[PDB]
Amino acid sequence: RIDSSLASSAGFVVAGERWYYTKRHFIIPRYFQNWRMRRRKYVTGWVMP
Amino acid sequence: MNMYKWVPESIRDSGEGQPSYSNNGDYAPSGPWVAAGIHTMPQSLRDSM
Amino acid sequence: STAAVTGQTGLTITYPASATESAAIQGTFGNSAAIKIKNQTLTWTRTPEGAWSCATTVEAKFKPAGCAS
Amino acid sequence: STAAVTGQTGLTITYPASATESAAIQGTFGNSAAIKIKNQTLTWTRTPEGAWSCATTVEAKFKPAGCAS
Amino acid sequence: STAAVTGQTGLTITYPASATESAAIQGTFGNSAAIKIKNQTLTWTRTPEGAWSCATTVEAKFKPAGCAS
Amino acid sequence: STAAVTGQTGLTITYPASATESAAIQGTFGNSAAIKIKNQTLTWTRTPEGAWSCATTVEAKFKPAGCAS
Amino acid sequence: STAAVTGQTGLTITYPASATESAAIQGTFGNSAAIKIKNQTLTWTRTPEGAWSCATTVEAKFKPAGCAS
Amino acid sequence: STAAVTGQTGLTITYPASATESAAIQGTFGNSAAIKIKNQTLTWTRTPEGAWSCATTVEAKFKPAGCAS
Amino acid sequence: STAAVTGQTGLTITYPASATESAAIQGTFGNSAAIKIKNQTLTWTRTPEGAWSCATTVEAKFKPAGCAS
Amino acid sequence: STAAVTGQTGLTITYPASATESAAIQGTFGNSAAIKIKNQTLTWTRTPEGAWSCATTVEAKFKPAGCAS
Amino acid sequence: STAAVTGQTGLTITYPASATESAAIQGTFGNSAAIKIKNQTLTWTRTPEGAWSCATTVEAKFKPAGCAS
Amino acid sequence: TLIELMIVVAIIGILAAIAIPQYQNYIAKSQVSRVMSETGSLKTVIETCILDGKTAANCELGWTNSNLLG
Amino acid sequence: TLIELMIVVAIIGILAAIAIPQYQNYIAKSQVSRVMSETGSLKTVIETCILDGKTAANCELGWTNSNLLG
Amino acid sequence: TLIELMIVVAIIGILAAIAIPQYQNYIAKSQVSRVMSETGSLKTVIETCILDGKTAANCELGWTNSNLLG
Repeated sequence: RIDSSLASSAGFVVAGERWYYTKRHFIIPRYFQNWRMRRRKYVTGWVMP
Repeated sequence: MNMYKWVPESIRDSGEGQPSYSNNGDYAPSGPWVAAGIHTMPQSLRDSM
Repeated sequence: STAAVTGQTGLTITYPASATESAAIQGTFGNSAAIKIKNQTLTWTRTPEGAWSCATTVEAKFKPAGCAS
Repeated sequence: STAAVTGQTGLTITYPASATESAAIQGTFGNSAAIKIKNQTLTWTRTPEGAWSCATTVEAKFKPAGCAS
Repeated sequence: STAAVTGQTGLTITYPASATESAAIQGTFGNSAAIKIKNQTLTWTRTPEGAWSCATTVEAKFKPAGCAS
Repeated sequence: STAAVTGQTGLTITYPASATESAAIQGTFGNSAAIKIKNQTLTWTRTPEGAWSCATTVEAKFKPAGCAS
Repeated sequence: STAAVTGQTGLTITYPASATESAAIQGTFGNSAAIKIKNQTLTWTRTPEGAWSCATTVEAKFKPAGCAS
Repeated sequence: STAAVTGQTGLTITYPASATESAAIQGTFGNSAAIKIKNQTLTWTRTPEGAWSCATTVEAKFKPAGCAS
Repeated sequence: STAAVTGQTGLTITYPASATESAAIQGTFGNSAAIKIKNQTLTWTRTPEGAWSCATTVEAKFKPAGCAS
Repeated sequence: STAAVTGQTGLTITYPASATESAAIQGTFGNSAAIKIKNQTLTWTRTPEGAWSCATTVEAKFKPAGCAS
Repeated sequence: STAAVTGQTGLTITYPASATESAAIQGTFGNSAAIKIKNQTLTWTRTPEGAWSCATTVEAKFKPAGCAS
Repeated sequence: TLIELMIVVAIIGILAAIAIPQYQNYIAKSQVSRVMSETGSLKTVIETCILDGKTAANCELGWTNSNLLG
Repeated sequence: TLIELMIVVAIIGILAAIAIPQYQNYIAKSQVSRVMSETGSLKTVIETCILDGKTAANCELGWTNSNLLG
Repeated sequence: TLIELMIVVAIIGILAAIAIPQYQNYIAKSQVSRVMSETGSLKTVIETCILDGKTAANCELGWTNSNLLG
């Protein structure tokens, strides 16, 4: 979950950490952890075309 | 070469988002807040981010 | 007293039907309650992820610290 | 009961009929299983060479280390 | 909510990545705390050998019997 | 009304902002008060420890038993 | 996997090349293993006469009766 | 002071002997109680299913909100 | 002690003397058991085929998940 | 303010040291007390059993119903 | 912490060095314990056959149902 | 004032009427749960004796008396 | 005193506000752990059946119905 | 009822101060035993290979990947 920032701040109204998607309610990307992500191991090798 | 790499397009809206309604009822960065359910945000903004 | 129908008309239980529903226990004041809160509601919402939290529609001053949203 | 048909509806056995066909034992959660993990399946698949492994579709935090994909 | 990052500001966790470093759960009072205890801290000390201990920076009187050292 | 702002100009309360200062409730006589005691004050101060005491600037004869300096 | 090379890097096989040297099956913990014994090894040594015995680098409290040498 | 007999005769304990009978804890006013309620009794009964309820013979205008029955 | 006779009066063992009769391990509550379930029974029955199952005479409220029969 | 050393001389604490001694909290009147009860004392004693009782040397007509002993 | 040498003075372990003598785990209250039970002891004894039982030296009202003997 | 003491008495009465959440169900399920483990703990003894062919008296039960008589 | 009774109200407010440790994650893990042991026990009979070459209908399964639907 | 809520807090404080057993040895001892079985199971393969005279490369190993890396 980790991160939710580096998103589209458009629409949100930034008040410090607060991003007011409404006049009354806000969000904090630091803890807006609705985002599950994924990472994988990768074995790689450089190639010459 | 083993290499941990993040996996894009495998992320999901897990629903952990907890938007907060500032009890001040305005864009004040301070003041008490009401951590609400993820239902209060437009899904379009969620998809954009 | 069962979850579907309880023994008190002021107590209602929201029983989830699948893995995506959010449980809620709602209690409407009355009888011996104050006149001001004769029809207010106190709800404990349970997110499907396993998070319990409280909410109520009554004044913020009258909310306790735990149910202070 | 048998590999072809079992006495339980939620238990299915994928019995191979050839030397190059794998074997799988899959069970689907239900009845007294958790509502959150309901209808999910955990399968123990067997390679034709005799290697046994476990796989499941339950959430990452609910997967035991012995069946982690 | 993971060990690396938590959903609350007041809680931080030192995850032991080796066999020679200790684990600790740090919870810092705040939000709705008592004014005297706006900034005190208590930790759950987990020794690498398997021992759990508790310590606090609060005054002596506020210390419960389980965290007197 | 509120600790920060009150509905009567004759009542003031000093609300602490940290743990190293004291609280106080102060009230000044007026209107229906006697002319001799028209402009002194009676204060209820709370120490950082949390101890409540009463003090007043009125003459010794007008002081109650519990507010004897 | 074979004796010369195995499919697990934590599993090591020391196959003798003559009739005078000894064989060894050495296995190194990790991944799902405990943090304290994350880098320890358990090895099975076989004397040229055909006798099997075990040794381990873990602490005494974790050594079983089999390898408590 | 046991359930069979109390320290004072003004408090009585009805201890159930089987699972199909209800218990009762009855207390009678007196001594330093009001003269007009010198012989009234306050009793607590427990249903066999495990429900506790209160009853008393005092007039309605003296009854608390919890024993208005 | 033995299957023929046990060391506790509330524990009884039904041993199968042949291949066409079932076995029963019946335990009767009491002593420190609750008064409501003082005289109920819980039993393990095993078919001659070797299949074990649970049965009890207690109410459905008190029945565990594995003995809902 | 501790049990061993009270803040004022008018209050004395009998802190038992073993399981056979009794705790007592004695408060001697004075200062702003009435001249007649200037040297009277009031004590709260606790038996090792865990029972609290009240005793006072003030006149019978000044004894409330709480400490009618 | 060994059976012969434990890490706490309030814990006593009797290790059977022969097949005919019993094992016992003795724990004496104190320090943070209640003053009434300041010097009492609670013991767990094991017969050489492998049967465990609990004995306690506190009063019967302090004895739970498990160590009521 | 008399009104301030009446608030205290009413709060005490309000507190004294807290609902009791039927604690019988919780312990009874747990008490059966402990007995549930005891009865199943002897299955291994019985299953081996039946398969080994021991008689009822020839089967040694490692049973310790339970305070719940189960 | 009113100050004493108000404090008791706050304590109940504080005490009842304890955080839930999300026991749903704890329970679900055990059920999965239980199931895989049951399905793990079916490996030996299937392995022995395959190594003998018997058909699926001929492979006798000593499976017992599980309350979690296996 | 100020004194009553103290017993509630005191019991919780006592219960929160329960001695947590050192469970680390249990898992580590059990984990090595799983390696004990896994490592010793290849002795038959190793012993058969040595007695037949095959080399390290000629010794077929029916090893399965272990989550503990042992």
